[PDB]
Parts: sequence; C-alpha cells; structure tokens
Amino acid sequence: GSPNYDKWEMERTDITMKHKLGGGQYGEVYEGVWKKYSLTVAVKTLKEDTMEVEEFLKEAAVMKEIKHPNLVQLLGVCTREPPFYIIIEFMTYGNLLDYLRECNRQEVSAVVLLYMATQISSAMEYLEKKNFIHRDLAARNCLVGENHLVKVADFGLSRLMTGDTYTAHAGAKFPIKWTAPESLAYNKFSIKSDVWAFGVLLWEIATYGMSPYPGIDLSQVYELLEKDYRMERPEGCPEKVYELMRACWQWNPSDRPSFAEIHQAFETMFQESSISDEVEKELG
Ligand SMILES: Cc1ccc(C(=O)Nc2ccc(CN3CCN(CCO)CC3)c(C(F)(F)F)c2)cc1C#Cc1cnc(C(N)=O)n1C
Repeated sequence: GSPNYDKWEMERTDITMKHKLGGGQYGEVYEGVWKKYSLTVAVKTLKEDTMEVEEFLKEAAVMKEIKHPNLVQLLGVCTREPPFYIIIEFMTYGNLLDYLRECNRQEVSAVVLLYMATQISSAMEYLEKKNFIHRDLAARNCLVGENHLVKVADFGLSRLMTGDTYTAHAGAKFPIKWTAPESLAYNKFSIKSDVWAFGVLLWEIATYGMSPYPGIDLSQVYELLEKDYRMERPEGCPEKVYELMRACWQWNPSDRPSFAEIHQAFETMFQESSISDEVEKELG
C-alpha cells in the first residue's frame, strides 16, 4: 500500500519475547506472544551480530515457499534490521524425540505412532513434490502440537546440539546414524537420502525414542551397512512397517521408495489401524 511494503515483514514490537526454548540445544529460539492475535509463537533470532546472516535469510526465503499442514508454517519475519526474527506458531509439546521419551504409552498407542508416521510422510511427500531436500530429518527435528499433530521442522542442529548425535565428518558435523551411505561416502544428498533418514525416524518412533544402532560405535556404522547389516525390527513394530523401513534402507538410492509411495502405504495402514481401534474401544 506504500513503497516499502513487504507482506512477510512484521514489526518486532508486535511480539513479546519470553524464555529461550530447549536449553540452548535448539539454538536461539524463544517462546513469544504475538500480542494483537493472542497467539503464542516461537521465534528464532540471529541477534545482530554479523556472520550467520546469509543462512538466516536463506531459511526465511525457503520458509516463505512452504505451506503444508504437517510442515512448520511461517507467520512473519523481521529481516530489515537486526535483531532478525523468524516467527512460527508455538507447538505445545515440543520436539518429537523428547515427546516419545516422556509420553504416556496408553495415550500414545500404536495407532498414534502410525498417525505420526503418516503425518511425517505427508510432509515429506510435499517436499519431494516441490523438489526440496530436508537434509536432517529425525525425531529431534519434528514438533508435536495438540491432538498428536506432527509438523516436520529443521533447527539447523548440527552446530548446536552437544553430545554424539552430531560428529565431525567431511569437515562439517553429520548425524552419522541418520545419514544415507552415499551421503557419508560421496557427500551426495537428495530426496532419497531423506527417504533413508525417514526409515531411521520410523525406528525412533517404533522404539519411543531409542537412540539408533544401540551400542554400535559410530565408526563401524558405514562398514556394517556395506555388509547389508540393518537395525532389527523393534519389539511390537508391525511387520509391514518394518518392511517399509527396510525399503528406505536399500543401499542404492534409486531402489528406495518415493515419499509418495511411502505416504500412500502409511495412510492405508493408519486407516486399517484406526478401524480396528474404534472396534476394540467400542467394547465398553
Ligand atoms: C521459531 C522457528 C523458526 C524456524 C523453524 C524451522 O523449522 N525452520 C525450517 C527451515 C527450513 C526448512 C526446509 N529446509 C530444510 C533445509 N534444507 C537444506 C537444504 O537441503 C532445505 C529445506 C524447514 C522444513 F523442514 F520444515 F521445511 C523448517 C522452526 C521454529 C520453531 C519452533 C518451535 C515451535 N514450537 C516450539 C517449542 N515448543 O519449543 N519451537 C521450538
């Protein structure tokens, strides 16, 4: 309506900033409130101060293109002057890994685990359709809201998480146990390497958040996969889910299913499971 208008830019002072979320392990992300709309939000900030600026602007540019119920949805940014903000709606229960690790398993039952897998595969089919590559798909990068809503996110954690999730590899930091063989060896990433990660993410969901490849040194992971060793089916994981899991972990990326195929398979399984569940609960 005026020369300097940008439909994504918000006024920083519209937001009340509160506490840092995730103890620093998720970088500079704060809880906030968009006062005018009575909406609790999460806010990522750069905070002045030279040097990370390009990747912050790239993240904002990417998020302006992503609109899907199971992917985080940009509400606004402040990128005219520092501190920069990227703002999305707050998701009540935080990241999926800690959610699985702290949940009430009578509440988060097999049918809910399938619902969450289904939602994640929906988000990935959307990204695949748009030709985007996630590059770090894992439970720690998924978010949980009310009624077991899941949204895929990305917190650029390689630089931020401490401990052994990420370790030095090809000069950067890789989550070795989520990383496709072609990505570890040849540094090639694609939607098929995301598919491989999705398989590991399915194993996280099935085990309620166990760390992958239990008791195996990160240094032996590539050699094992090369011999065709794969993680075993976790207790209680249905056979059909383990089969999809195994397809995601085919050595040759072109041999992995597409997210369109995966999502179709989950929707089927979830609908099957939902029926069987309404029936069994309808006893009493
Ligand atoms: C404030 C905030 C800002 C940004 C994001 C965010 O997820 N950014 C993002 C950036 C890029 C991409 C896609 N690319 C990945 C890299 N790729 C590299 C290139 O291969 C390109 C494709 C995606 C994706 F994956 F979802 F689409 C998300 C999350 C939050 C949050 C939050 C929040 C909500 N509730 C809570 C809570 N309770 O504590 N918190 C913490």
